[PDB]
Formats: sequence, structure tokens, C-alpha cells
Amino acid sequence: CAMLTTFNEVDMSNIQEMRARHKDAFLKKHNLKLGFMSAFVKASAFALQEQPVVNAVIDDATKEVVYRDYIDISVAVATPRGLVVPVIRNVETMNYADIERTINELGEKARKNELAIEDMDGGTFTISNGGVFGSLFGTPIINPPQSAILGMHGIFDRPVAVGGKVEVRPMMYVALTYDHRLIDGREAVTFLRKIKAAVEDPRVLLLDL
Amino acid sequence: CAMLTTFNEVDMSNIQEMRARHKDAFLKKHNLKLGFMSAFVKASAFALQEQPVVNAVIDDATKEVVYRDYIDISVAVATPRGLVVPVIRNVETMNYADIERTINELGEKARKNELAIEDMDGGTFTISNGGVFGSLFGTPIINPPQSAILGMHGIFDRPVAVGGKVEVRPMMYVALTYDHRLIDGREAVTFLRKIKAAVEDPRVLLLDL
Amino acid sequence: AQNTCAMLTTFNEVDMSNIQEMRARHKDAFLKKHNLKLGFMSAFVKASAFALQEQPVVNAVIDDATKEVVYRDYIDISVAVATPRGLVVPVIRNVETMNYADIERTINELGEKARKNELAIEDMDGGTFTISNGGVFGSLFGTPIINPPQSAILGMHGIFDRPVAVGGKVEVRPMMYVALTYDHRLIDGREAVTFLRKIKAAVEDPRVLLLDL
Amino acid sequence: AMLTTFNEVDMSNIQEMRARHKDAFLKKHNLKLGFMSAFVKASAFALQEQPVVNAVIDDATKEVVYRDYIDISVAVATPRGLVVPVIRNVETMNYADIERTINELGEKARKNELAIEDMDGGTFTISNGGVFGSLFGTPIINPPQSAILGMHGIFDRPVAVGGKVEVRPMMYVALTYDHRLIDGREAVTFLRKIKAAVEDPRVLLLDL
Amino acid sequence: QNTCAMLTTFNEVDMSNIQEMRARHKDAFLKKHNLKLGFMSAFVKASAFALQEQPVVNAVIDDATKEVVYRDYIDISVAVATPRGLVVPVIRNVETMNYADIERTINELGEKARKNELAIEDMDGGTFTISNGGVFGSLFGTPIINPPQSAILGMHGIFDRPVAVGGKVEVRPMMYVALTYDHRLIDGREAVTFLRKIKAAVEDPRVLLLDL
Repeated sequence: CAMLTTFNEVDMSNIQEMRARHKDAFLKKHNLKLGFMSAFVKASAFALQEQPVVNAVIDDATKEVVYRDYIDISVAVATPRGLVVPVIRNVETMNYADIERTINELGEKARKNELAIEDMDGGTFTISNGGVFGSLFGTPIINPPQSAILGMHGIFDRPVAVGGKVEVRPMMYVALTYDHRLIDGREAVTFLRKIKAAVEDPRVLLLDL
Repeated sequence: CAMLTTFNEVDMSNIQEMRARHKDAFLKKHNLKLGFMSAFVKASAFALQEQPVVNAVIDDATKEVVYRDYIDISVAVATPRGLVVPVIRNVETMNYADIERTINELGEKARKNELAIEDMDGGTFTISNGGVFGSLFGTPIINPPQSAILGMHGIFDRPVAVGGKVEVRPMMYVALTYDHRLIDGREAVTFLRKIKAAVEDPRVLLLDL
Repeated sequence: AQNTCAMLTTFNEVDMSNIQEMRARHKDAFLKKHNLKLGFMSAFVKASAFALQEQPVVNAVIDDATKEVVYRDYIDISVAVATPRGLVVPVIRNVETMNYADIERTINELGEKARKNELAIEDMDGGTFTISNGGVFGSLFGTPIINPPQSAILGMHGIFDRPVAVGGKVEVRPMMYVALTYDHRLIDGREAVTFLRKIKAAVEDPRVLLLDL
Repeated sequence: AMLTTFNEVDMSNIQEMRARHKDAFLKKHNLKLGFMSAFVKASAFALQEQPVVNAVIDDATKEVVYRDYIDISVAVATPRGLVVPVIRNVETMNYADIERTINELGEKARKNELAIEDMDGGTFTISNGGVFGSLFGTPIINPPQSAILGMHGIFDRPVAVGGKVEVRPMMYVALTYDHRLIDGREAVTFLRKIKAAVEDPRVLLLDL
Repeated sequence: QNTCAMLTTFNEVDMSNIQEMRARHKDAFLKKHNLKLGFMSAFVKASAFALQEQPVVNAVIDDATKEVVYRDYIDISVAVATPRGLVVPVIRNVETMNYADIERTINELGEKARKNELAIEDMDGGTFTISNGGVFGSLFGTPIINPPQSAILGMHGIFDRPVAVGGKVEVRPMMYVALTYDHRLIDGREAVTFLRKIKAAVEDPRVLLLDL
């Protein structure tokens, strides 16, 4: 076991304003609640596209890097009974209108206990959300056999310096645990920073920066 | 022939913001510059996706409405010898970066004039960027065999009303000339409204309203 | 359309301060008295009737078979309804008598009939003037399609808050563009411009209808 | 095994108490008031709320042993090194008794006359790393317990309370817990309960 | 994090003085000594004078089967880490106690170009006491490192961010950095780690306790 964790801060204001502006029409059309988790899942998929090493795995049996091209992100909808990780498959071709549908169905499966065995294995990324309980920032545990996991924590209003001026903005601490045997610090730090950039400004997803 | 025209106005404040913040990154990553045209092409593609009637064309030989799953926008490119209307195919599977790259390669082909006819046929929707030459608004001419075209114009700073206040915002007119036989009043204005919405904030495209 | 016939659509802006403020401070009594609704449809229809009375040429239709102008007298405003199955255009006859309330009653009746798909072919055609609505779907302005054999059509669009200079100072006022697609073969530029300006004057200040100006 | 999660506590009520009740303690109990007792009692309240954090995995026979007694193993600094005495049955003591036990353990520790029966049997550890001046960090779980709450320095830091920026005495609180017994949500709610109890001592009275 | 007793403790460092130092003296170094002022020359020095008092960090756990007796080394040698594209190596300064800030940067920079051209001899990487993880590349918040064995302790490089802070009970936005230090619990006490964390962050904002 070798878990290396890097933290970073994500400005939550842009996506909250987008939700407040577009929640009504989105709920009217797709019958879904607009949430901040779809933005994070899409950003994770995008950053995984840019940096495929985070998507790979090293087989301890043969000591060789095993690259994966398909992107599957497992979300944590952990039931009061215990921790459960439903898997979203092929997230690289979904928008914000999707993902929300998929997480809703997977949560429904978890509540009604149709979460079969195959729905929690074969994931390439994990987006465990411990912020629904108000955690400031903590270090999650790498889910085997995956090589990374992104931890989303609670949103709180803290003063942040913007252009030399103190402003109160809603900010999220985000964690990323990686195995240094495969991912070096440069790669994981860049990956987390790029996730932060994609969540902070959703237009880069359209610009492909 | 039987062409009707309807108008609206688009506020390019988010497009201006995203071209004020994401030019250095776009140039460093793609060796290419960012422009207004990609936003309008993507907005037209999204509107045609969510309203397949305008995407369809009535063939005069058999008087049949013909639907097409694919979308290919006939963007006009400026050349010293004469205006040309090439076609960029499958607009539904590309982001702003891909639109910019195909428009740049099309322009660099047109400058030295190696454009074959294979890149000029098969049009579904035409956009004429008349903003290079200062134009307030006016009725554009369609390029058949397609049904309706969207005519862009120049972007001028004009005073508008946002919450009762008067501020100067970069705002331009849009005209959608449509074949009145197939498209009636409601879709001819809803199409333009959706284009307006997707250009005012690109986050609608990502959120898929 | 464009080349098929003579459109020559003319445009004007109509402020909605008077009508909107009136309905804002007159709607409860109307709901307690007739019980339907209160809208600007009745105001625009009656203003069109007034302007059509003042300018009888726009009421007259041409007869291409004989090249004879037919000076129709009864005002037959044919309004449009944005039904789920596209759009339908019923008709209202003898508009001059109704003031605001009877036009509103006929509008409500015809809308309920169209929603129920009971609009008979009788009260569907034969109008002398048409009014379209591209206002429910907010459109800044557009070119209306002339409904034949009628000779003109009103194409009012949505109402937007825009900064408008009144007395040298910029103040935000509820504006809206209105279009008129006439027939240049019969109506000149002067007549169509005067028509649009008279409708603008009769909607900007409804007391003109009482004053007959 | 070891895994940690962090949070922050606004230490405004405790400093106000120490400001308004230091002389009353000095002249009624002959001991010095401190913010140790607030955290010990908050930890006791959280342990009583969640018995899972008070449990232990026995590697001898792979069993989950529950303990009814609550014992916080406070850390006492000595020149010879680091000695950790265990204060017993914390449920039945208020701030005064916690302070008395801490003073007694300090007096007995400085004299090198703390016996082996006073080291063992602990069920929860608290490591005050703030006497040296740390911002935050990771504590280690001393065997055979299951969690440790480490405190850090109390630093005046600007916080957005009510939408305005003000300088307030805040410290970072972290607990390191094993994942084989305590889940992530349990640890987060445990730390938040400690935060609530220290931030508002009247919660301990209201039992919520 | 388990590995071998790999806890971590965190702190912050004030870098208003150093950038104030560098905003006035950059031209002098370029003229007299032809090299540029960086950050590591302050952190590599702050660590070195933090080790000359408490040499338990210089101690390593060696002999047969590891834990037998301390091995105190009277020499200080800091292993700064520099990034290539060919995997980050850790270059190392020898007998660096007796040499000042400039000799720390001349040694660093010319030795940086010494590995930009792959002119490397393995004799220049012997197992010395201590590594200072040089992470001044990628603008992020708080890392955990992995004490580059056999080294016993480890330093971080975190990044300067404009952060609102309370200076003298007043809010004064300054651009700040965080730091951690990853200590092997075995024969390295928790309390002594905070003291060296503080002083490696005290000799940094007030550069003149190096003279005291």
C-alpha cells in the first residue's frame, strides 16, 4: 500500500450561478435536479482524456503498465448500510444532461438494492463525495485496482484574494490520491489542477484546452 | 422566391469574456486563434439537433420532406477573388476547437485556391458572417438546395436594459431567412431564440437545455 | 413573399407603458366583471379597426381577375392562435362596434374553440385584415406573410424593456416593434406609413379612439 | 489502515470562558483553566454518540470488541520524552474534574513516579500538537486503539461568518481512523460533533 | 502513507520578505555573478541551519537489519529535486554547511545545466543525509512526499497564492505558501518535528536569523 494525496481549491461560484440560472428549465425539461456532481464527473472525464496515465494501471503480477482507453467513472452513493460505488460507463461522450440521469438511476438502484456485482467493478476513476456530510478536506483511499480517486468535500464560504482584494466566495477543497509507483507528482498535480480549471470554468470543456 | 425573414439580437458578453481569457491557452495548445464563428456554428448545430424540421429540406422533384440525421453547416469564407460557401460536415460531433481547426484549414485552402468541389457540396444550413464589413441588419439570400439560412452581422456596442438599468453591451442582430412553405412562424422564431440562447452562454450547449 | 408578391414590409415601435400600466391597475375589476382576462390583443385589434376606418384603401382588396379595387366596408379582423398543431387563423366580424370587452370575449371564445378543435370552416376566412402574433415566442421583429386574398397584415411581436430617449433623457420603457406587410400594387408608401403611425398612435394612447384623431 | 480527515473549529466561546472564569477557577479550585477540558468533554460526548469509534479490532481472534468505559489518553510533555497518561471514566466528570485529573497527572509525571498501571487500558487518544505550534497534520494511532484526535495551534485567521470577513481564533482538528472499523461518514460526523460541542459548550448540556 | 512510519505535518511560511528581497537585488546578482535569484536558495538554506542544532534528522537508522543504533553525521547535505522530462532526479549538494546563499545557487544552477545535457556520473549521487523535495513547478496546494530512502525526513515545495490573512489583528492579503515535513516516527519524535517545521518556516520570512 502506497497512497500519495494532493489537495487543491476549486472556486464553486461559477457552477453555482449556472445552476441557479438554469435549474428551472433543466428540471422542466429533463425532470432532473441540477447538481454540482455532473460538472465534476465531466471535468474528471475531460482531464482523464488529456492525461491517460491516470487512466492506466500497473499489474503487480507482471510489473507492466496496463493502459485503458475507455473512461468509466465510479461514483460514491454510499448507503447508510455501507459504502457502494456504482459505475458510469463511457462518460467521455456524455453531457451535463446525461451523467445526471445515470447517477440518478444508479442511486435508485442502490436504494432499491438492484446494484449487481458487475456494477461496482471495472471502474477507471472514482469520484467519492464526502462533502454531503460537511467535511473540510480529507484523504480518501485508493480504490483497487484503480490508480486514482478524486475526493469532493463540502462547500463553504471563505475569504479569497481576487486581484489583491478580499472577497467571500464559495470554495471547495478537492483531493486526489495517487500511487507514486505509476503516477509521479507532476502528472497528478497537473491532473487535479486541470480538473479544477474545468469545474471552475465549464467553457474550457467546449474549448478543449 | 417564398422566403420570409425574422430577426433577434444576441448579447456577446460571455463570448467576449471567453475570448478575453482563453486566447493565450488556445494559441499555445492549438496554434490557432479563437473567433465568434465557432459559437454560432455550434449554436446552429444544436438548434438543428433539437428541431429537425429546419434541418430537413423539401425536394421539389417529388414534394417530399427529407430528414437528415447529419448536420453540415455552409460557412462562407472571405477570399479576394470571390466569396465561397464551403461545407463543414458532421457539426454535431465537434467542439469549438474542431470547428476552428476545420475553418482555418478551409481558409488556408481557399487562400491558395486548392478547394475541390467535394468540399463544397452537400449543404443543410448556411451561415454568412457579414460582420467583417460593418452591417447593421438585413435579409440574407439562401444558398439552395437547403431551406433556411442564418445571417450574422456586425457587433456594435449599444445600450440595453438589464434589470431596469442602462448599460452598453456588445450586441448584434441575427436574421433567419426561412422557406415559409416548410417552416411556419413558431419554429422560425424558436430556432432563432435557441441560437440566441446558445450564443449568449455556451454553458447551455454543455448542459443540453 | 419577397419576389412572389409585393411585401415592402414597414415597421414601427409602439411603447406599451400606457396599456401595460392600465392593465396592471385595471385587471382585477375586469376579472370581477366579465371574468375572462385582460390583454393587449383587444387594444391592438380595436386600434387596427380605427386605422382601417381612417384609411379605407387598406381595407379594399384588389381583384386580379378584373384589376378592380373592391372597397370592402365591414372590418373583419382575422386573428391567429398558436395551437399545438401549428397555427390556425379564425376571424372576427364587425370590429368597429366592439370596444375592448367584446373583442376580448371573442378572442377567449375562439382560443378555447381552437384548443378544442371545433373551429368551423365558416368563421375561418373572409377577413379584411389579419393580425399575427410572434410575441408569445419573443421575436424582436420579422416580416409577416400576407394572408390572401386580404391586402395587408399586422405582425406585432414581443414586448421588451429597452432604453428609449424621452425628452432628451434615456429611460427604460416597454417597447415593441410592429410590422405591416401591405401590397405596393394598391397601397402606396404614404398610405402604409400613415396606417402604421395611426395604429401606433391608437395603441400608445387609447383615448385617441374616443377622440377620433 | 490509517486514514485522516480534517476540519476547523472556531475557538471563540472557549477563549471567552477562559477570560471570564480564570480567576473564579483559581480561587475556587487552585488550578488553571485551559481549553484541554473542552476538547476532552467534546470527545467524550462524541464517543457516547457513536460507540463505533469506541470499538477495537482484536487481531488475536478477529473480533470487534465494544468498550463501555470512555478513557481519553491525553499527552503530557516531559523532558525525558513523551508520556501519555490515560484519564479514566470521562463520562462522569465535568470540566473541573478533567482539569483536576490533568493537573494530578502532570504533577506525578514530572516526578518520574507514574507507574505502569497508568499507561494502559486507553480507548481514545488526544494529541495536543498545538503547544508546539503546528498548523495541521497527521497524528498516529497508538495501539491498540482505533482513532486519535489531534489538535493544533490556535491561530487568528480570517473567516467568512455571516458573509463578512473577520479575524477569529480558529484551529484545525484532525482525527486519524482505521478504515477496517470506522467508515468515512462516521468519522466525518464524529469530527463535526466534536466541532459542534467545542464551538458551543451548551450543546453538551442540551445533549444534541 | 503506511510504508514505514510516514506521518506528515503541515505549516505555512511568509514570503513577503523574500520577494521584497528579490525585487531589489535581482540586478545586482546578474551583474556581479551572472545567475538569477530563485526560491530554493532560501528554503535549502532554511533547512540547513535548521539541522545544525537538532541533528537527530541527520541521523539515519542503519547497521545490520536496520534498527540497531543511531548514525549521526556531522555533515549536512541537502538533496534538491529538479524536474526533467526524463523522470525527476534528485541532485545533491556536498559539504553545504559552510557555504552561503550564492554558493547554494551557483552550485544549483550550473549543476542544473549539468543534468540538462545528461553529463551525469553516479559518484555525484551518494547516499547523504537529507532531501529537500523541490516541487516549485506546478502551482498547487499540499503534497505528501515519500522520504527518498535512505533519507529520514522530507521537505515540500508548495506555491505562492494571494491569501487573505490576519496580520496584527488586521486583514492584509499577502501571497503565502504551505509546507509539510514527512517524518519517520521510528527514532524521530513528533514534537521535535514541529520545532524544525516552525524554524524552517521562521528563518525563511525573517532571513536574518541566519546571521543570529
